[PDB]
Amino acid sequence: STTEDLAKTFLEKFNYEAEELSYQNSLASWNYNTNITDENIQKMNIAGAKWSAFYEEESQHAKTYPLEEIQDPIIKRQLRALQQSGSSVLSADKRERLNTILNAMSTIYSTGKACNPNNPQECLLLEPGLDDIMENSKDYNERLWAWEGWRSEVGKQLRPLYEEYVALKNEMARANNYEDYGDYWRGDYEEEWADGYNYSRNQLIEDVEHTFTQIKPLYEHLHAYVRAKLMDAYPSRISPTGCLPAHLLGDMWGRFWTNLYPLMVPFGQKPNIDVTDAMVNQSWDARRIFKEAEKFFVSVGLPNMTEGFWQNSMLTEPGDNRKVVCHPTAWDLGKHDFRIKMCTKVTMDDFLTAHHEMGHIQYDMAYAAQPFLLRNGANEGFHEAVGEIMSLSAATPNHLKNIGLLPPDFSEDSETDINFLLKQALTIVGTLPFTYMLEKWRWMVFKGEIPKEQWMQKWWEMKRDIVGVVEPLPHDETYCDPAALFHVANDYSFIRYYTRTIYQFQFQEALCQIAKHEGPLYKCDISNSREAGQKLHEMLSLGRSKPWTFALERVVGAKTMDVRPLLNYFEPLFTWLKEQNRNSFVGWNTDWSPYA
Amino acid sequence: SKVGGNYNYLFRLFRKSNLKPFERDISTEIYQAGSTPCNGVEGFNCYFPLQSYGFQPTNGVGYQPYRVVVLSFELLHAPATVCGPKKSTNLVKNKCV
Repeated sequence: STTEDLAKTFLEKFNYEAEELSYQNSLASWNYNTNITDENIQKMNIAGAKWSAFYEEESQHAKTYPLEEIQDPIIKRQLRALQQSGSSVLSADKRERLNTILNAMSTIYSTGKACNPNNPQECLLLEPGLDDIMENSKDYNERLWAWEGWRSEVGKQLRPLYEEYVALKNEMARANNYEDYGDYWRGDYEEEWADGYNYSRNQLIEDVEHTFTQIKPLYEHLHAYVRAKLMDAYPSRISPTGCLPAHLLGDMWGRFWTNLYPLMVPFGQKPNIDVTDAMVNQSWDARRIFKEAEKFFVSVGLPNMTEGFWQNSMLTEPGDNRKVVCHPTAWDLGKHDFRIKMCTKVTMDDFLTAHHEMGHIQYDMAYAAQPFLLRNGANEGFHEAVGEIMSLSAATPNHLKNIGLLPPDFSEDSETDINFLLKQALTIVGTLPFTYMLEKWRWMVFKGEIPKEQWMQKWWEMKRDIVGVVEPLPHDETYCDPAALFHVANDYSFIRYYTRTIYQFQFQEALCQIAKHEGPLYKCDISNSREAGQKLHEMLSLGRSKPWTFALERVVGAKTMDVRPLLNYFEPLFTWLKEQNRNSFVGWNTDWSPYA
Repeated sequence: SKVGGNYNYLFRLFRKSNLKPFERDISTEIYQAGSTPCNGVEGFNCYFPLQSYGFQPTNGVGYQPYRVVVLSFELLHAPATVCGPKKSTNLVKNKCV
């Protein structure tokens, strides 16, 4: 007897019992971060430990289940994700050493504090103070002490720890039949078994360079933009021929950048859009804005939401003895039981986030009709893009006025667009250098062309050509300023922001043109598109069965992401990148050093 | 559905083959799945189908119960006391009726 029936009944049985477990697990995460009680913590320690038991067992059991005698191809990806040989091929000694290393760093990470110079009593948990001073003001030595210390305590204690972790990860996923730990990470984007649209583990090396060298003429001048957008800052401590110090990252790896811009500003007299006094005068509430969003989505044809959604969803801050943090998120409990959480307070960003979660309600009701082990979108790239399409369209004055924040007597101008583009210029343009740095450094080391001891040094000719940061205190293996942040303190990768950036304008243009709209891709809105609404709702019904080119050719007709929109959709920005720099130095030389 | 966990009631999900119209199936036996024999126990390519509700008040609309009653009026030949209620009226005398 063939094993196709065996494995499909096996995956269905996993669906049943592991869906009991994962249903109570989604409800348990929900409870855990809404109730903090010791028995519930003991449930997290013990009952939550029952979660990890069964998946490994059938991961080992389905490992014995074979791949040869299967028609109905579906099971092939199932076992590759349910045999999950991966790390289990190697020795429990290796995996146990790395895991107990992770437990050690987790404990010491949970226990961490660093604080003020000369006054170790008004101490500073990295939450409320001098770090916020670094961003709201321009306090140089302040961000020094913060970031120096927040590695000097954490990073030094785990430097041999983290280094052994990384090198032995290299060893394991060299032995993984993959190339290294990061190709083990790379195992996400592989697709095959449909003719013509294969993706390999070596072709992706070159093409993204080409799209990045389709970034590079923009990028090297985008490079020449932040380089130039930092000119008016400091004449005496930064020579125009010099490398800029390390403590201008914005973060502990430069994850956000908008710091020196409002000092560099050419035109900053006009205040931003602030309507908080009007909210105080009128006193709207999230309940009113909730049906506001509901009827806006009705204007594009979207229905209401059921009872079990919100009879557990608490929409207000609890306070009292029930301590709950105010980070809003979108949740799902499964089996026709879906639930959401937010904190309520009058804010335009809170309204936009509520729209984010309702657009997500429809947009991930998209894949609620698939079998349990496959409930996703065509690939994982459309996700962070189709998530924020409508919210970013609402960032334009049109929908923000349709929600009634502004009076009708306001006339339309193109100066609004020019300074909105300018504002995005001094706000958002910071992350892509580091993003693609980690992406391309990842692909080379994952194939093996950049070492670990000269990580900083090779990342200096680079970064003097990426975003301009270099140590004034050079780092050897003792001193310490990468790991002051939790994200890359836990070793992830950086392709998703590139995917979002180039994909979102492609979706807007394709929706515009199937809806028969024309214009620039900053002005390419998807509102009032019912005839493409059953397309936009079909843009959200794909599955995970086909290679990405089939899904593209169906939803939009263009099989690939387009970077001619990168070189000619920036044609105005790439020029405003030049126009703002037409009377400024295009370049800022890179040879002087602070410590000589 | 009861609150404290409805592990009393049970579900059934599997059988071997197709079935004729109009019969009751109460099969709870081990299913032989692969080439290896089962001998009536879970093991090498073997499976026991039965599971319980375990209902908490949280389960969703599709998995919330919908009592379906199939009123199967099977038509055969009887006087069939059960046909339907009959009404009546009041009578008037000494008139052409």
